[PDB]
Amino acid sequence: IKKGSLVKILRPESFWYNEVGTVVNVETSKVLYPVLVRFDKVNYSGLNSTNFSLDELVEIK
Amino acid sequence: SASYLPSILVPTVGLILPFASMAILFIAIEK
Amino acid sequence: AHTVKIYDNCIGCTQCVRACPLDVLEMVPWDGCKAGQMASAPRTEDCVGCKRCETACPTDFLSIRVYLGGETTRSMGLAY
Amino acid sequence: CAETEEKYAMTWSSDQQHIFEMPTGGAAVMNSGDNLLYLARKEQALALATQLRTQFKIQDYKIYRIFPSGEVQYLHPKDGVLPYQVNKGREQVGRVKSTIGKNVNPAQVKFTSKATYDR
Amino acid sequence: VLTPCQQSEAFHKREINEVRTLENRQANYEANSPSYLALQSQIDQVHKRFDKYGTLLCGQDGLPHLITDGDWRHAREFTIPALLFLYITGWIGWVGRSYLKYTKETKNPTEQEIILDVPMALKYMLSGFLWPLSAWQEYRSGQLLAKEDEITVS
Amino acid sequence: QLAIIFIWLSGMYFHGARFSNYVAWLSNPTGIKPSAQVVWPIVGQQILNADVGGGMQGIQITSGLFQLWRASGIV
Amino acid sequence: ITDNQVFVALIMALVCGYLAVKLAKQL
Amino acid sequence: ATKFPKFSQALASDPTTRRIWYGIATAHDFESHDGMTEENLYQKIFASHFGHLAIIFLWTSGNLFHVAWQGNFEQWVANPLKTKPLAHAIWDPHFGQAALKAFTRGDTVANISYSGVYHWWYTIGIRNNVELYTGALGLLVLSAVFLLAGWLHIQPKFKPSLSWFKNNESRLNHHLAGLFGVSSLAWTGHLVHVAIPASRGQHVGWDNFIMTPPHPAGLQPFFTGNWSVYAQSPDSMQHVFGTSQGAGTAILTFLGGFHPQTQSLWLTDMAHHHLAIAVIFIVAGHMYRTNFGIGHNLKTILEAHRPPSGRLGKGHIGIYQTLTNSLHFQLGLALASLSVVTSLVAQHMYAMPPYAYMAFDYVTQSALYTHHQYIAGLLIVGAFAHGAIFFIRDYDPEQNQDNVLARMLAHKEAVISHLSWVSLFLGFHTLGLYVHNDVVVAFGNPEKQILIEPIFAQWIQATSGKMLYGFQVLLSSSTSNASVAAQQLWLPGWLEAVNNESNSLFLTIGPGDFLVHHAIALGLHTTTLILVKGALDARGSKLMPDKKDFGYSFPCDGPGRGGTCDISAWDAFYLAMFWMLNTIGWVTFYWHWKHLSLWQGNVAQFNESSTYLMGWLRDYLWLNSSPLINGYNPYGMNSLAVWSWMFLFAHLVWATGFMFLISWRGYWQELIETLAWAHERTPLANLIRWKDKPVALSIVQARLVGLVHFTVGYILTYAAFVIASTAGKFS
Amino acid sequence: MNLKKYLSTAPVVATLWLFLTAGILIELNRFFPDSLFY
Ligand code: CLA
Ligand code: CLA
Ligand code: CLA
Ligand code: CLA
Ligand SMILES: CC1=C(/C=C/C(C)=C/C=C/C(C)=C/C=C/C=C(C)/C=C/C=C(C)/C=C/C2=C(C)CCCC2(C)C)C(C)(C)CCC1
Ligand SMILES: CC1=C(/C=C/C(C)=C/C=C/C(C)=C\C=C\C=C(C)\C=C\C=C(C)\C=C\C2=C(C)CCCC2(C)C)C(C)(C)CCC1
Ligand code: SF4
Ligand code: SF4
Ligand code: SF4
Repeated sequence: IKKGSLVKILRPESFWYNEVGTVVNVETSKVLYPVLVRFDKVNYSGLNSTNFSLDELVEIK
Repeated sequence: SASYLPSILVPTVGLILPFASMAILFIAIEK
Repeated sequence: AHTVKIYDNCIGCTQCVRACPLDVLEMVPWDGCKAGQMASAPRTEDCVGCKRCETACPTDFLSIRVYLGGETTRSMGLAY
Repeated sequence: CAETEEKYAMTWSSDQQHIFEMPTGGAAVMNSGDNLLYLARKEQALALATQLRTQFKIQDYKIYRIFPSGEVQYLHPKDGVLPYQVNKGREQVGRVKSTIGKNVNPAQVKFTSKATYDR
Repeated sequence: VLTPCQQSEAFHKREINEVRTLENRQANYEANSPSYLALQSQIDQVHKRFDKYGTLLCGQDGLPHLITDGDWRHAREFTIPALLFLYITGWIGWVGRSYLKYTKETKNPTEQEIILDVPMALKYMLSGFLWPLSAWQEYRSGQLLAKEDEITVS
Repeated sequence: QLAIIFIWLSGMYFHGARFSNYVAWLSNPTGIKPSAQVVWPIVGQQILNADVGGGMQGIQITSGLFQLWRASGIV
Repeated sequence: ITDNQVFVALIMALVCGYLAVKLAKQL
Repeated sequence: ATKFPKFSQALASDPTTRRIWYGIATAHDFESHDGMTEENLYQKIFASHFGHLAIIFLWTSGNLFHVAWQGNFEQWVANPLKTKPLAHAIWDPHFGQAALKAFTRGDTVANISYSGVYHWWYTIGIRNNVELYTGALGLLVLSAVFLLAGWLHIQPKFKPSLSWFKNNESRLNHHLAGLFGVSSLAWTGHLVHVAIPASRGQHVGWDNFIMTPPHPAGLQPFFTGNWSVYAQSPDSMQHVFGTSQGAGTAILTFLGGFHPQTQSLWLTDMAHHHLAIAVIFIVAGHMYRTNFGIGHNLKTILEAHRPPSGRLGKGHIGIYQTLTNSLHFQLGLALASLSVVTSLVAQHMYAMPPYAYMAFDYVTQSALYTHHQYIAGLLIVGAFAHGAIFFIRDYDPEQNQDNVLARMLAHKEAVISHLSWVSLFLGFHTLGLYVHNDVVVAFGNPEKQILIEPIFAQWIQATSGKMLYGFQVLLSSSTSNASVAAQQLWLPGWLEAVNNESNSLFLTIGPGDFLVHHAIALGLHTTTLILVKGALDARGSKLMPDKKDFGYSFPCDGPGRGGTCDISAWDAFYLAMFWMLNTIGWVTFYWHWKHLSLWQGNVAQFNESSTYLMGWLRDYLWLNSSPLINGYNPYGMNSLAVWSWMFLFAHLVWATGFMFLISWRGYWQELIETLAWAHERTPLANLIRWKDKPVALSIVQARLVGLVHFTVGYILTYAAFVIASTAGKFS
Repeated sequence: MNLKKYLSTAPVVATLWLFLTAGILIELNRFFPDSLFY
């Protein structure tokens, strides 16, 4: 929801499913996948920074 | 013991059956 | 023909079209992303299916998926 | 061959007699004014389009798809526009509502003539 | 049948065969040759080698078999190097786990596994000695395991 | 690369010097089998030291260095 | 051990061959 | 329908040569055709089952006919130790002159039937060629019956309804009762009426089998339950199999153990055996409901087994749905159960040799075991291959909502990690110990070996009476509970067979048993690491979760995301077929080198020279291929010249497999373009143009055809070496 | 200064360490050869 929040994912096809990651971008411009999140570890394409929607976006405290 | 029968059946199934069966299957590709 | 389907992860960064050596994929103005772009695959009759798009598809997991369908003359890519 | 297969005729124009490389192999003379090139398959032709375009300005180029009944087609360019550049004329086909995450299981497509992504 | 090894006859036949067969090479050299001295030390390394197998069980082959039941009459065969070995790779496993859960939180963890922090590496290299009651005290703390890590579809 | 080759050839001339039976081989070449490398005596592998004559054993050369040295005239 | 039973055998498997082509040209 | 794949229009439009190969390899893939729905599927596999059964009975009528007509069967009956069992005769026009002198056995030039068939037909009670002809006609008739049914149930109004196919409920009421229970009961009706009297000398052919009862008094004072009369007078000691000397007249005596003379099981034991198995299966046929309604609803049998412990998901609720609707689950259980049955068959054909004068010809016994082990491994790999086909093209995790199967796909990570652990452990602790023993033996010292006595197998042989170890437990101790408990019934006839070292039952055991049996468990756990891997990661992995969308044998995903060579669920097949041939490799090398030490006699030749690897490559491959590879010389040839040829032939199969396995397509796809350029451009051949366009083999086919040459080369090489090795050291 | 950082890399530490444990086994098998007990 907010920038910089540590966020676990709930979409089973991501490489980072059930792994927390830091929110880079939150866009408020009707984008279906507005929240650009990057990570510590890296998938097979060499690309940690991906993006997600709000339903697949669980913050922690 | 009809000993002459392999001298008939072993060629007519060993070679000429995979000639005409090549014809039947391979024309049967186009039928 | 190799059915190329382009899902809604397609943030329109055009490495698919610039990566495809067949112009089966173009870019379509689609007001659903930040860049306003989303690729399309109209001419999948020319689609080889070499999956050079899915190499250079920097989405989360593969907005553009190339399903290996039928094999015509052009989709087999034979020279003669 | 030209009696039964589609020959792809890349036509283009230039300014100087440079030297490019054929997809057949080996260098070609590169007529300066305007020149055609009959090719075999499309990846050769657009590989020549990348062969020229990543070197220098070669634009106003496109293959006429010679199919053996006689007529032509217009590949590459299609719309006076470069394909990764966005023109507001290309109507999108080949999309679904979401990611792979909502594709149906193939035990629901089983014994039916559908696809695992159609929804 | 597992005979006690010090009185198996074919075992002693292997003693005669390797001492005498190795002594066939000793019939080439003079009394002060360094080769000949090496075969003196080698014959020592055969008689000691066979007298130090006096409590094994060489069967019908004259070859010393083992036992892995933990009979406590044969614990020096297997279970004592079993406990010893599991201590050594519980050391190595605990050192590797402790070092990775160090460098998981550093500045550049990718650089930390190429270039080992020999400060913190040789910290943990030695510090993983009491790993049974360090893993048993981290396991009661809810820290040895993990939960809700990566998984595929289903 | 030439540094590794000179380390290698200096290795061959030193293994010919210290470890080999080359001076003994030069007496009767057709009887004494050529050997340089004298295996260290650990468990069992002292059996690799072949009694190749020359009053000293070790694993046998097949690289033919001694035939290059007799042609060279190394005495 | 005889010859006539061999003829009877290839008759019965010739008929069985007609059931093989008979089943074969329906599935 | 238009061209070739009269069944798939996705391949009839293909102009290449792929329409041929995929037209062949997807022919039996009935779940993926043009418009073949469920009723049109079961009504085709049900007919093709009949075509298959008629192929089986045509084949067994083939063996009956060649043994009936070209074999030496009754001359073999005269002297079953001396004369070799002849197979079908030869007609080569290629055997010039010197070959024919290396095959004449009488007037015939026939092959020597190394398939154990005369033994089984000799214990059945076939003592003539006439009964073989009447049996061969009796199976040509039966194959005509099965072809009649498969042709008959594809005739349209006799194509049965799918609700009949979904009477899953009652097939088990009829297979367990009729197919298994009655027929085995009927097989006692053979053994009581044929094998017992024609073993005890009485030629009970098809005449007097209703006028000569197998017991001299029978069935009018025998509904009264005086059943000890049928086990009254056994065949004790002084009998040769076939005559009437030294034999009693009891039918169902359970002595246990072997013959003294033929070293096979008693046919009284098999008559009583199939009779008891018959009664227990007929009892098991009364298990499920039907139109009557006295039995078990299967939904009430998988629904009820949800534990209140709660650990095992929401129980099996969902399993009965995914066996009716599925087929690859049902075929996976079928190949699993048949495969474990085959391995049980193999582990008992040598151990308890059933057939008289087997374990006397040492080649047929060496071929039956290896035969059923390679068929055993093939059918396990079929069970897991259709397991992965079940998890892709047949699995519904919404009818399997948090089911036992969905629980399996949940903890598949722990499953594959622990299979990989035990396979790694055994692979560093067989190969570690063989390279230890081989270095140490190599360094002039066989004594400094690690030999671990396999005490658990020695203790289990002590539980079955093998007194040669000194444990003195349940049956080895003659005073225990089980030792007294069957002291009259079957023990003293059986412990003689156990404590003997002639027979192949409960063998004497060195540490080669230890190191090899760990190598076998390495093979099982690697092969299930692969199969359970690409059966549980068959559906979706973290490399690509799209895998369920692509079907079973999709090729790859391209170079994207690092490279994706062999990600499919077909790879687990493709690799665990190598591990199948390897593992069954070590099983049959171990068995065959154990029995080339027993049959030669020098068991110490095994136990001293099998604990390390040059014991195998020296004492078994280098030495026992000597009468093989002398199959033909520049001095002449002998009868082994077939196998020594086949041997070499099979190497040429095997390494051609590597041409497809190692070197993949895009080499050849740009080499066929040179061949088609050269064919198009040349004169006198540009007239003869192809119709199907020449295209190199696709990379599922290519890995498959390289696998097929790997199997055919492997199995023909080892079938050459078993038979030429034992037939060279003997016969 | 940075030489020790080269001596802290993966293969150099792996050879200075596996050289050391290999030295433990080789020196512990000259001194105590043929150790099948314990
Ligand atoms: C950090 C050290 C470490 C630790 C604690 C473990 C622990 C484990 N591994 Mg392992 N592994 C490691 C390193 C480690 N691994 C490395 C470096 C590799 C690459 C070779 C592997 C490859 C590997 C495979 C392929 C498998 C395991 C498995 C397992 C589990 C079963 C135990 C086993 O058989 O080990 C396996 C041990 C080995 C394969 C060899 C030992 C690994 C190295 C050489 C020893 C550790 C030294 C390490 C480099 C020290 C670094 C720290 C130091 C510099 C300060 C266990 C949780 C298995 C599993 O999933 O079971 C549940 C399994 O199948 N591991
Ligand atoms: C009593 C009635 C009866 C009987 C005898 C059968 C018999 C058969 N049915 Mg069937 N069926 C029945 C009722 C019956 N059915 C009913 C009522 C239904 C409807 C609910 C069906 C529905 C049905 C379907 C849908 C299918 C069959 C099929 C089959 C065939 C199985 C394949 C086969 O031959 O395996 C033979 C197997 C054995 C003999 C035993 C194998 C395993 C044992 C344990 C090992 C062998 C024993 C021994 C150790 C080895 C001896 C070998 C020797 C060399 C020593 C078989 C002929 C299938 C088929 O192939 O179609 C024809 C098929 O698809 N049936
Ligand atoms: C009764 C048992 C049984 C049955 C009914 C099936 C049925 C099926 N299997 Mg199958 N399978 C089985 C056992 C069985 N399998 C076993 C035991 C294994 C392990 C070896 C497999 C491994 C297997 C794989 C890997 C695949 C199947 C597939 C299939 C499906 C399509 C098969 C097809 O179209 O082939 C068409 C027919 C052929 C290809 C002919 C077979 C020729 C083979 C390849 C080589 C034999 C050539 C021979 C050795 C050369 C002779 C020369 C001589 C010198 C030896 C079908 C439902 C496929 C599937 O469902 O995926 C979509 C698939 O990919 N099966
Ligand atoms: C000689 C042939 C060979 C060998 C040894 C192996 C060995 C192995 N395969 Mg395998 N495989 C082979 C051929 C072979 N394969 C072929 C032909 C195929 C078909 C392509 C496969 C397909 C296959 C699959 C599909 C799988 C395996 C797996 C495995 C591993 C099983 C677990 C185990 O036993 O670990 C014990 C480890 C060993 C036996 C390794 C050998 C020990 C080495 C030599 C010592 C370490 C190096 C040593 C110090 C030398 C240093 C070198 C020097 C330069 C410094 C094991 C490494 C599986 C796996 O990953 O399991 C976890 C797996 O899933 N294999
Ligand atoms: C993938 C898949 C699958 C698979 C397949 C298979 C292959 C399986 C496995 C399985 C198997 C392969 C089987 C096995 C089993 C096991 C067993 C069965 C064991 C046990 C044992 C026992 C039981 C024994 C014991 C004993 C004795 C020794 C004597 C006394 C008594 C008794 C009996 C107890 C399935 C279809 C399922 C599902 C789907 C998918
Ligand atoms: C006694 C004996 C024996 C054995 C057996 C047994 C005992 C078995 C079982 C088995 C078992 C009983 C197992 C268990 C397991 C389980 C689990 C559950 C595991 C765990 C693991 C873990 C937890 C790991 C971790 C770790 C650690 C701990 C340390 C560090 C490293 C690591 C991290 C890796 C024998 C016969 C040999 C011999 C005689 C005696
Ligand atoms: S999908 Fe990946 S590649 Fe295709 S446009 Fe969007 S970003 Fe560029
Ligand atoms: S499929 Fe092959 S060709 Fe068509 S776009 Fe994706 S990569 Fe380029
Ligand atoms: S090689 Fe061909 S098949 Fe194997 S991964 Fe690269 S692309 Fe996919």
